Amino acid sequence: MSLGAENSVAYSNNSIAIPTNFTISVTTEILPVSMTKTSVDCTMYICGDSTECSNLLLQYGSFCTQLKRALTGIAVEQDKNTQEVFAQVKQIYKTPPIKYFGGFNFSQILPDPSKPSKRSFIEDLLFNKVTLADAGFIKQYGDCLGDIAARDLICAQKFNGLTVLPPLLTDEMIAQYTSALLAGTITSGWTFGAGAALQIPFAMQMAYRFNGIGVTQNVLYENQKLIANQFNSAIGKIQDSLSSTASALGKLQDVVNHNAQALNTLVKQLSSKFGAISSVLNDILSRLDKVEAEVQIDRLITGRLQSLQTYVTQQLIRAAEIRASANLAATKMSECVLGQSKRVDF
Amino acid sequence: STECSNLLLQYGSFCTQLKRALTGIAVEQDKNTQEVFAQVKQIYKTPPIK
Amino acid sequence: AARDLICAQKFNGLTVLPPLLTDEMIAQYTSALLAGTITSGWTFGAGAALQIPFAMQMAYRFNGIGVTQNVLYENQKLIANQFNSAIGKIQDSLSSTASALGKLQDVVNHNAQALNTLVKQLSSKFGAISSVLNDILSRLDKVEAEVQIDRLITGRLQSLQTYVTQQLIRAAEIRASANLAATKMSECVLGQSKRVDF
Amino acid sequence: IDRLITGRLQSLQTYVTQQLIRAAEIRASANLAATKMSECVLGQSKRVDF
Amino acid sequence: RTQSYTNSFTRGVYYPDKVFRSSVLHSTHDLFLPFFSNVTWFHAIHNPALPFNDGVYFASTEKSNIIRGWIFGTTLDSKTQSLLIVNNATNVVIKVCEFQFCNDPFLDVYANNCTFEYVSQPFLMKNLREFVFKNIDGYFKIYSKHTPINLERDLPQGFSALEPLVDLPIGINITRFQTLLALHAAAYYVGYLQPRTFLLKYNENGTITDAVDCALDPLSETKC
Amino acid sequence: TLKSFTVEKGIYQTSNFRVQPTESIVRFPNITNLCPFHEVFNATTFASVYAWNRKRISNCVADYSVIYNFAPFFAFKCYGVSPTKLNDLCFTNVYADSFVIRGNEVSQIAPGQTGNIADYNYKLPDDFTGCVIAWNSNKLDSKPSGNYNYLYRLLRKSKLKPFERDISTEIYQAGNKPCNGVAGPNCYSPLQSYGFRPTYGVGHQPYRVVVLSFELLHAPATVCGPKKSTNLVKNKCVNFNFNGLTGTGVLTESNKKFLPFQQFGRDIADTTDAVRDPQTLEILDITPCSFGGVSVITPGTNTSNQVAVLYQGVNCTEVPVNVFQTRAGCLIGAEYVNNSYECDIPIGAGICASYQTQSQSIIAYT
Ligand SMILES: *[C@@H]1O[C@H](CO)[C@@H](O)[C@H](O)[C@H]1NC(C)=O
Ligand SMILES: *[C@@H]1O[C@H](CO)[C@@H](O)[C@H](O)[C@H]1NC(C)=O
Ligand SMILES: *[C@@H]1O[C@H](CO)[C@@H](O)[C@H](O)[C@H]1NC(C)=O
Ligand SMILES: *[C@@H]1O[C@H](CO)[C@@H](O)[C@H](O)[C@H]1NC(C)=O
Ligand SMILES: *[C@@H]1O[C@H](CO)[C@@H](O)[C@H](O)[C@H]1NC(C)=O
Ligand SMILES: *[C@@H]1O[C@H](CO)[C@@H](O)[C@H](O)[C@H]1NC(C)=O
Ligand SMILES: *[C@@H]1O[C@H](CO)[C@@H](O)[C@H](O)[C@H]1NC(C)=O
Ligand SMILES: *[C@@H]1O[C@H](CO)[C@@H](O)[C@H](O)[C@H]1NC(C)=O
Repeated sequence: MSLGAENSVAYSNNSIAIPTNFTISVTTEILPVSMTKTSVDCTMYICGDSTECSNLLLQYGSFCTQLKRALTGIAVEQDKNTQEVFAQVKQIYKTPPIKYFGGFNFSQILPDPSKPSKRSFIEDLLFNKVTLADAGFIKQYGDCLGDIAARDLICAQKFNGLTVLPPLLTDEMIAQYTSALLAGTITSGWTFGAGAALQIPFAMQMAYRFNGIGVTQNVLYENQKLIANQFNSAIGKIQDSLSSTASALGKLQDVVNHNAQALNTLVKQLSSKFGAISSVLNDILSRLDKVEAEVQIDRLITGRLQSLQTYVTQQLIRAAEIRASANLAATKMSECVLGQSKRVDF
Repeated sequence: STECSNLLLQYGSFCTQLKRALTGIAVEQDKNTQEVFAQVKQIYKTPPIK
Repeated sequence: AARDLICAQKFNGLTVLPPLLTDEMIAQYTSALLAGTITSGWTFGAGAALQIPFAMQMAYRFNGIGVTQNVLYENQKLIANQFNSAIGKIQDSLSSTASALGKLQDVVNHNAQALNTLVKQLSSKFGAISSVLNDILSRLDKVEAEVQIDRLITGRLQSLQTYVTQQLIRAAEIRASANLAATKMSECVLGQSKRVDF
Repeated sequence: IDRLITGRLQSLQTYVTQQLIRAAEIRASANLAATKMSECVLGQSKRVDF
Repeated sequence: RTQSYTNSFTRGVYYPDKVFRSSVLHSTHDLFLPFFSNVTWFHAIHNPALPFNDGVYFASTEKSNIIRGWIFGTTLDSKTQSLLIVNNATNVVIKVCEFQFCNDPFLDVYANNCTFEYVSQPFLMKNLREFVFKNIDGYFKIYSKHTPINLERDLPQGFSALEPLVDLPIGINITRFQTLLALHAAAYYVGYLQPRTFLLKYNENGTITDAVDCALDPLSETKC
Repeated sequence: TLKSFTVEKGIYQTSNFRVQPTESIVRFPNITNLCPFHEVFNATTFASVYAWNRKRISNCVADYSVIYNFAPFFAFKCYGVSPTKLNDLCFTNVYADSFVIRGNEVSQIAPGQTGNIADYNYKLPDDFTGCVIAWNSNKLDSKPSGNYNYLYRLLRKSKLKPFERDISTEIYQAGNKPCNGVAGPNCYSPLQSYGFRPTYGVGHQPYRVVVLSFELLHAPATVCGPKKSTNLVKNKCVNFNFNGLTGTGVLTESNKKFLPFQQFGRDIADTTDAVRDPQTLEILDITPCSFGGVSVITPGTNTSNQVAVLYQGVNCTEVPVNVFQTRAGCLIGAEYVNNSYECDIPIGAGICASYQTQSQSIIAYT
């Protein structure tokens, strides 16, 4: 493997290098915030519509109560993550109908009223790129009851006691929060994050941004057209690279793929025998007397309980990672969008 | 042991997800090392004068 | 001589994979970062590397912390002597004291101890008549040996999943430490940090 | 007694795993509190909403 | 007789059980003919009896009743019970006892301890007939498939899943094998089954359309 | 669910609702013949160990309560099934094997055994299901002169596969010099007589053994026990009994293209999804009845005792077993208002619940 291109910077004790021009660069950072909320019914997954197995399951204590408590804590934590990332503004700001901000073009990131879900062009591309797993956040028992084509994985997950809970904030509310943050950042600057929103022209705000980084503010007032053209070209390049390349959003797709794969493995674990004569509960009930079927049912109960405990532990570890990523995203929302950062590579 | 393997096939896919978790950890270690150290674009050199 | 622990780990299905980056490549990355931060300053982290004399770079660093830059130009020999003496003191402290590098030794010790426990768990009976599998197969008929093999399989699977769970938790802790190390590389080496005690 | 031993080992291992995950969360919160002690009390911070 | 060799060309996969499965990828372990194997081409114009090595596989590119009947067993001319099948245009006679046979077993057109006798429907109604014979735990199973072809040169490139016929409880020892011819230029292929692991693909209509080996090449092990 | 006599403010996942079945369905094939279990248990002489007689039983109604009245046995040892449940469950084929062995080798008639009868005479498979019946036959199969009508193999050159029978009598060879049809040195006849006598001990008495092996497969059922078949009702949540296995679900007409040799359909989790009616040749789908989760929305006990119930993931305008429709289920007992406040109690996709004066009631809002 190659580490990089070879270079040799020319150091001298009376020589310096000073730039004579500049470029404006727009880069894209993607951070996961939340994941899929799930709830598991123990009696339907382990036994399923059976009374003897339920009476044997009640003899094991409170494993399922603490499994349900852990899943409920994860489900509350996901909504808390989304709320601490996005809900940072006190008021919903609106952009003026005039669209002149010193020659800077913000049309591809500001929303448009042509569609009922007020999302921008880049937001629409990001939503179309990530292929969802078609979770059960919308009720789908009517489609599961009607046997059409072939049986799907969602119906097989639902019939065994696994249910996906819908998030508290819809995509329209996240889009409204994003639009409010964009309107406040475009009009007021960093003043809306420290109190009331004090208006300022965008050229003078960007001149303050140049004074932040160590450049005199006359540079913008002499190169405003060049800087606006560079920003517009960078935004168009971002739109082109998001229309062309589909591998940039691999983190959110990895989150969706993991959340689907865990439930698929949990469904597939129900076909194991775990040393019993059969993996089917009713065949054990109808083929044996009381004591031998009690032994086989207890073997199946131990196996299914171990698989469910493994699923809950893996979900807890994934929720810890997602909470760390959401804390980073909330810090980046407070420090990059609501202000200007002097931290290098942040 | 063949008999142990035939009785281990009845337990499902526990070892598949154990191998998946270990492979994820092994990928994450190299991702951590590349995130920490591989930050510079080009391999700079110092001049021979010291 | 005698059977090693690594051979006992390897003979029972446990294998250690080599890292993707060798020590020479990590040393090359460290040398490139050192050469960049010695010649250029913080300019090589924000784009192209622009050269500057090192005294003028230290004057920039003194102006960053609120001290006027003529202090360095009047006490440059004293500042260089103090830096060289501090570097020599770090040399002597690393040559003498062995207690500074305890975190990395803790990582190595934990990774060895988990595998040693996983190997040592193969000698337990888990309620069966023997911990040796061939003795169970030879000493019994099919049904009874199936029962004892099921007991051994359940015990070994429980030990394996306990090992995988603690390795996942340690991986999360190591990833948090690596994220902190990447932030410290981006903010201390490629720039100057105004954060207190960072 | 073997059945009781297996059940109590499983319950104790579940308790230890939950304690380990909670200790990881408390360690993250304590690291954040130490950073806020170093940057808010011992100095003045320019970071927004910090 | 004339012996030639032909590639098996991913042919000879049967249904492993009488259970309907749709839109699923199923993995099974059973005596299967491996993919791209070395089957033997036999020309009948001329005959020692062939081995029965854990199951055999047939194909036959001819038609009518020129090929019919098989003989199973360890020895011949008594001294051991032997499985015998006679097929014609009307009936199938399956019978397991000693019988009297010459050095050339054939059926002309124009015993002592005899136990099992069996009668069912005929097997038959640009013509290939597939056959899989298996002997597991005192049970004997027949799989068959009827498929056409465009050119009569070799085995086709495709998948034709074989469906079961009968599940006979013969319960004898079968180590050698002889086929029967009708006399008043017959070609058949012989391939031997092996304990392989498969990964079968079912479509929405429940039939098997694709399968892979698991020890043919490392790509198949990756797909496993 | 909280194990306390007071509850705080919030939403709580309490229990799960399930539609209970109403009727019961038994579907068995229409057979009226009676099985010949009477013809197999009495004989003048049973067959020998090496030449055991297998009887093919099919297409009849099998009553296993008459087995007890036909022979005085004690060891009714069944392996893959219980003896008391053989009338309820159904399968496709019965084979009965009869032989007479000695009393010390009755324990060799079992799966996974090693000995003389099991290795060389009569072997049972490892995955054997069925019953083994053995009783003492000292009154009929014992003579003072010594019985020579029963034979067993002494030794063979190889082991015996399960359910394999051999008749041939060849002189055994144990060396390089061939026997050439003469039972001389290193040449022994494998057939040795038992030699039963009434003066022998209790472990050397003759025992008559009848082994029933049941085919538990996916072939169409031909022989099983007596159960009356009722009428078939569709589009109702009922309990069904199709050829032995039971379950709870609703039966609908199926468009699945079953092959003629197939009987059952299966899902990912190895549960039955489609079934074939044994009487009429039709395919029926098996899908479970209505279910879901139940959430209770309450303020504290010190505030009010009113609750609102959320039935998660159902469409209770259609099936419900102040009504508001939500993306998170449906809401009973909370009145929707066209206002907007802060979220007091979360419910789902943008909907929250509170407890205000607009007379106190639970309200729902965006
Ligand atoms: C400055 O650099 C030159 C060569 O680049 C060297 O000869 C000179 O000694 C250096 N100045 C000092 C003070 O060392
Ligand atoms: C901003 O860009 C869009 C598309 O790139 C373009 O249609 C629009 O005219 C631009 N705005 C102005 C003021 O030119
Ligand atoms: C089958 O084996 C024969 C043995 O000589 C060989 O000649 C022939 O090429 C083989 N067929 C193949 C590899 O397809
Ligand atoms: C019976 O078959 C086995 C293998 O199928 C073989 O080893 C044995 O020799 C056969 N018996 C005789 C008498 O040939
Ligand atoms: C399944 O059967 C239907 C009915 O004829 C047919 O239209 C469809 O093409 C089939 N699907 C296949 C062969 O993949
Ligand atoms: C035994 O069964 C036969 C029918 O094969 C019957 O005639 C006879 O009466 C039975 N024996 C007794 C004691 O009833
Ligand atoms: C059983 O019912 C089917 C359904 O009509 C019928 O075709 C068949 O003749 C019946 N069998 C008998 C023995 O009555
Ligand atoms: C299911 O709920 C949706 C949501 O309002 C409704 O449009 C649809 O008609 C319902 N389905 C029924 C009542 O079958």
